Amino acid sequence: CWSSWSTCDATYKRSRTRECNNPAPQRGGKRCEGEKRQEEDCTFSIMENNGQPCINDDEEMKEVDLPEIEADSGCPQPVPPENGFIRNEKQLYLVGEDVEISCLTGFETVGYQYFRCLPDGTWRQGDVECQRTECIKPVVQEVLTITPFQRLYRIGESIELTCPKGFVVAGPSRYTCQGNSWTPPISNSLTCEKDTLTKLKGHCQLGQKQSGSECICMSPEEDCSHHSEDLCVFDTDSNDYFTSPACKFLAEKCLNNQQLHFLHIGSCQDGRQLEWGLERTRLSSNSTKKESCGYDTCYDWEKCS
Amino acid sequence: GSEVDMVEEIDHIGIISFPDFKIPSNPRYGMWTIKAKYKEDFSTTGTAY
Amino acid sequence: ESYSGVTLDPRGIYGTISRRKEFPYRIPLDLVPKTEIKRILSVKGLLVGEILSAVLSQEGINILTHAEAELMSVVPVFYVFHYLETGNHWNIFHSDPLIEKQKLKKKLKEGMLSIMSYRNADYSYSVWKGGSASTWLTAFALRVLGQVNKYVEQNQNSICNSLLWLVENYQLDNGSFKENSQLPVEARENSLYLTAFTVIGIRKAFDICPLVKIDTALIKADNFLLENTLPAQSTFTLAISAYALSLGDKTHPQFRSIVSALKREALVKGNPPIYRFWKDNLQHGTARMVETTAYALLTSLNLKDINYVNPVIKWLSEEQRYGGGFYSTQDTINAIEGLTEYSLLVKQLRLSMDIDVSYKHKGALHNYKMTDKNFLGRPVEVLLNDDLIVSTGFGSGLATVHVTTVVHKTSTSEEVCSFYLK
Ligand SMILES: *[C@@H]1O[C@H](CO)[C@@H](O)[C@H](O)[C@H]1NC(C)=O
Ligand SMILES: *[C@@H]1O[C@H](CO)[C@@H](O)[C@H](O)[C@@H]1O
Repeated sequence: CWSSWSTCDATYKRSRTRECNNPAPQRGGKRCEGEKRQEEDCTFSIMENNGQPCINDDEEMKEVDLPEIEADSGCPQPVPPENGFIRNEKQLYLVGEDVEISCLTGFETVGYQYFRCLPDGTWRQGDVECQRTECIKPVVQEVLTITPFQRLYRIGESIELTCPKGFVVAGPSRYTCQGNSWTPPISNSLTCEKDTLTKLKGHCQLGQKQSGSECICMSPEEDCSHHSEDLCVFDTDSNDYFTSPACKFLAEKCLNNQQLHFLHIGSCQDGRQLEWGLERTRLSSNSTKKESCGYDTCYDWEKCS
Repeated sequence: GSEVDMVEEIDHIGIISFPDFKIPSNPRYGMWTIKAKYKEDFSTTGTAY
Repeated sequence: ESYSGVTLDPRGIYGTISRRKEFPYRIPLDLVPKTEIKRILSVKGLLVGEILSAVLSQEGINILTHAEAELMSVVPVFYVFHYLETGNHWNIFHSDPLIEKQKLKKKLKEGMLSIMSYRNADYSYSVWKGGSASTWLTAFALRVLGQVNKYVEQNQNSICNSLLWLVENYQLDNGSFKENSQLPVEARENSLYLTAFTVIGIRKAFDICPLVKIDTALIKADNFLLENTLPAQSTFTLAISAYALSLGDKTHPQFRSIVSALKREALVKGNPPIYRFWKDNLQHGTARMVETTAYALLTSLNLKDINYVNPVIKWLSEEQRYGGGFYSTQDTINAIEGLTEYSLLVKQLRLSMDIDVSYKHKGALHNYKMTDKNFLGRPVEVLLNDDLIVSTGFGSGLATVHVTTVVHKTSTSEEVCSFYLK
């Protein structure tokens, strides 16, 4: 048979245990085929529906319809002012009915704010606008750590954004919102790029990373098109005064030319005063090595310190 | 199509007299409407213009 | 020029409470010699659509007093106890109202003692013996505790430290939440649930224990739901995230875009709709759609909209819903809360407002007494020139006062018109 039916409990799916007891022993050989316990879901109702209930099967989207009957003479849902936000949203409004409009976060409704449905299908559209009381925090990126940090900012308040512990936002650092609401780009965002002052993993920037072994170098000109501040260097038997963007400085110094090395410094626009310091760069391996201070020009070009 | 004022009155006679209605300081020109209901419990309606 | 009007909110249903409004008296420079300025005032509004259904009374006889299910046992009690106070009816039973109410409080006293057993020395909450830590239970428990504060009491210093453990540890830098206790795209959806579930619980307890660090956490918490819910993932995911944001600022621009995206995924029956429901699966005890509707219901109830809510209540009152629900009570409690919040909203607007319109520096012009019988007001002339101030008492309801100023203006004001004519 079946037995053990129980009221709803701890978990609880009603146990309903089943015993093989009908036979009884036996030559053995044996048992019976089936599951011992189901263990089906328990139901509960609050309920008071009256009930009955009576239901039928039908579904809509937004069904096309259209629901609109213009023989009933009523207005469609109106379009709110700039920054929208109409309360009590309906599909069809009655004639003579007026619906209040409010502003999204954050503004303030200025003037007479209401829309009354005319006998004809149009709206009265009384004079109203939205003035900005407060400007809100931009979407930005998880990199910041932006100050001051609030939910919303009043007109006259400026916000400062910096990217720690390394890199930089490169600008704009600070902006104020008069609505307005500054000019932050949300398309290109910010995405702080590692600073030149950062010593840690600075040679892996040109690496790429994730391949192969992994980060080493990038070439020939693929690191260019960037801002690349100018620096004045001299090497490779040509030995002119030159000048060069920082893009090609870390390019010329790499697996390619580092066997013949390269040199050095900057940041001179080439130049007046710093020129004689390169004069004066003619002592390198002469007559043995370079021991002065940073006369070795570090190895990987550092700050240095 | 906007409602203006409502008034409820007891009927002793069968001829229900209502207090005189009035046109607002800044009237809205056009054809007005007067609707009547029995309140409780009937749905009987009437319309005047 | 109508130029002004205000909706008076006695209970502060929509945002802040609105009672007194001053209508300034101003003189334009385009005014005709002599003449005067005339102003007219009127009041209207409210008229709740339907009373609809109710709930219980078999539930009190069914489940009230009727291993690890002790949690599930005492949890709905708190949600049930809230409805009884909101519906304000203990009168159904033969016993005296005080005998029943005082008998119910003892069940809640044991409920707080039963939930105390699940609290680790870490101040967090764990399901079994405190072997593992879960953010879910720590969150879910905070909802129940936030309900007690409105009724009996709870110690701040003991409760406040429970919220810190989430910010100090379990709150990601991205704003998302995760738990310790245990198709690449599936990871995003699971994070939104854990995020939204915690937002609810925290928002509930945030009012009882205001904290700057917690308030900072909510800014990052809600903001995560705003930006990451942009694409459509799952209705149930969209529902809970919409309700979590409905507990916060409802006027947010991104929030309206979420609500709008939720209303499009809503399904209806009838033209006009008799019932409005939400189904999670696209092109699909087995009914999981009760949760997504309950969250969507509570979302609209927090938006204080009767018209949209009414079809949903009709669906939760009587349906193929059975049920037919689990954990439980994770599914049921949100339905009890929805019916609790609904009975409140209907009660929220009675149009019992008493409006008194008077001059600022002068005597009372007129006073409107609003009721169910009279939802309207007669236009009253404002002649004497002074600042006009309309105010209300306590009352119950929502009403909109409109005041128009008719002023004859020349036309000798061509300075404005920019045309010299002969
Ligand atoms: C430095 O020293 C050697 C010493 O004989 C000299 O031949 C050489 O030209 C010098 N090196 C350079 C790089 O000028
Ligand atoms: C066990 O199952 C049979 C059919 O599965 C019924 O005869 C019986 O009453 C019990 O439920």
